[PDB]
Amino acid sequence: KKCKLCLK
Amino acid sequence: ATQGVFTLPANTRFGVTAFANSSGTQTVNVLVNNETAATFSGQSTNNAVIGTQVLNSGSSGKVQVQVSVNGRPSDLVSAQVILTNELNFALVGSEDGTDNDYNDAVVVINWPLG
Amino acid sequence: ATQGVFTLPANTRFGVTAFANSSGTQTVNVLVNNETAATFSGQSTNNAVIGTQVLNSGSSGKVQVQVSVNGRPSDLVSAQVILTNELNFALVGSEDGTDNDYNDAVVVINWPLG
Amino acid sequence: ATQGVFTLPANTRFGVTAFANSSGTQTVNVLVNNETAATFSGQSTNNAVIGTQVLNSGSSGKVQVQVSVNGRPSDLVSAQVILTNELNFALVGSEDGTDNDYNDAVVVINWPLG
Amino acid sequence: ATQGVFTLPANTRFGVTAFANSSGTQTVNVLVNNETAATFSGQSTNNAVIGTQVLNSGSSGKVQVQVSVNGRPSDLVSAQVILTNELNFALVGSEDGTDNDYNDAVVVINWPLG
Ligand SMILES: *C(=O)C[C@@H]1O[C@@H](C)[C@@H](O)[C@@H](O)[C@@H]1O
Ligand SMILES: [Ca+2]
Ligand SMILES: [Ca+2]
Ligand SMILES: [Ca+2]
Ligand SMILES: [Ca+2]
Ligand SMILES: [Ca+2]
Ligand SMILES: [Ca+2]
Ligand SMILES: [Ca+2]
Ligand SMILES: [Ca+2]
Repeated sequence: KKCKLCLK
Repeated sequence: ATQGVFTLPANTRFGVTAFANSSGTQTVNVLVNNETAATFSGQSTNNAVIGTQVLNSGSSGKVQVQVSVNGRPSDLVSAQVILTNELNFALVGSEDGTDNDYNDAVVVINWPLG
Repeated sequence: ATQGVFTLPANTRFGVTAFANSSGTQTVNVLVNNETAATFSGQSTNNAVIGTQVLNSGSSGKVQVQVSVNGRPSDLVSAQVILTNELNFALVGSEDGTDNDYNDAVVVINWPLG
Repeated sequence: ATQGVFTLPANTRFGVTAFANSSGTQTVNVLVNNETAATFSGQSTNNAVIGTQVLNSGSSGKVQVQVSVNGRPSDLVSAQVILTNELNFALVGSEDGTDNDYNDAVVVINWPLG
Repeated sequence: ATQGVFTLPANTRFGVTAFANSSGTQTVNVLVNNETAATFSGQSTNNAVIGTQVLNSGSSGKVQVQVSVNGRPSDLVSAQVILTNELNFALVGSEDGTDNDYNDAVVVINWPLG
């Protein structure tokens, strides 16, 4: 989600 | 030898783009300054772009790529190529199985941008 | 020397992907056996993927990348690099102006796929 | 209601062009007579033309546009417009997220050609 | 009636793309705030992209398309269509002769971008 650091 | 680690010029924007060629879902982690900066994930057997991102190389310039499938890290091959002393490519291939085509996740880092 | 022309193994699928880093609109043409097989157009100064596609090298295996801005051919730089004797990259850089950064249109061809 | 499905005159050449306006990589598939006839892909937030192609509507004239982002289908809006009873546009917009701008992939079909 | 003139939201980025379907060389002028902001020229009988660009609607938002073929003004048809109250198309067709197909230069303006 953001932690992770999921990016497109 | 260590693979998937590149020293870029510090505080420089670069692009990172990952393609998938495997029946297993690819997870690509891009680290800058030894910290996760971007994470891609997707599945394709047709070279689909599972992620593309512009990042900053930070104060150290150290960029590292990791690839894993279902928690299992893939074996990496990598190299850097520079054209006309200006255009830089940092190339990564990865292998998650036994056929050794090393295209299961392909990661291209390019700089400078703009 | 001639730039942007690559001999691939015949009848092989390959990916081709174009990035844009210029204020001018980039037009990227991928020819297979001297016939246009893919066209990407777009303007970006942030490494946008103005196109990615999977093509077949055909019976000739001849692949050519052309880049033009406002109808004027850009100057090209290119090379091929092979990792662990299996993973192939064909790389193309292009310059549309006077800064000589050669990232105005960046094309990456990779094979094998699947 | 169904969106992205258009009945063209049979056996007529038509153009199809895809634009991208999203951080996610767009995948546009064009089906003629329920068979995949073209596939465009790219990532841009600046309206890059990730694909353009001339297709034939075939004996059925049925053309369908599909858009997906890393495997997830986008929600589609569509309509057809005819100017001076001769010039046809088949328009498609798509949303891949939550902001509802419906420009993430924009597909324009136009006919007749030549 | 006046054709090819559209009032966009002020200070809004929009894409403009032109296709050609005529043996005559098409000249497309895109005016913003009554000043020429882009000019495309090219010749195709196969719907080829002769130009694409991102522009800003400016303080007035007034965008005008003009098409000429070797000094001869083309007659224009145009309309604007809004899908799901968000996605905008400004469509222009042009006729340079007598066959009344109005595809000789096709211009598609779309917004918003990003
Ligand atoms: C993901 O970030 C959502 C996405 O990308 C934004 C840049 C904007 O284009 C938005 O519309 C798109 O859905
Ligand atoms: Ca493998
Ligand atoms: Ca593989
Ligand atoms: Ca340059
Ligand atoms: Ca540049
Ligand atoms: Ca959106
Ligand atoms: Ca968008
Ligand atoms: Ca005509
Ligand atoms: Ca015509």
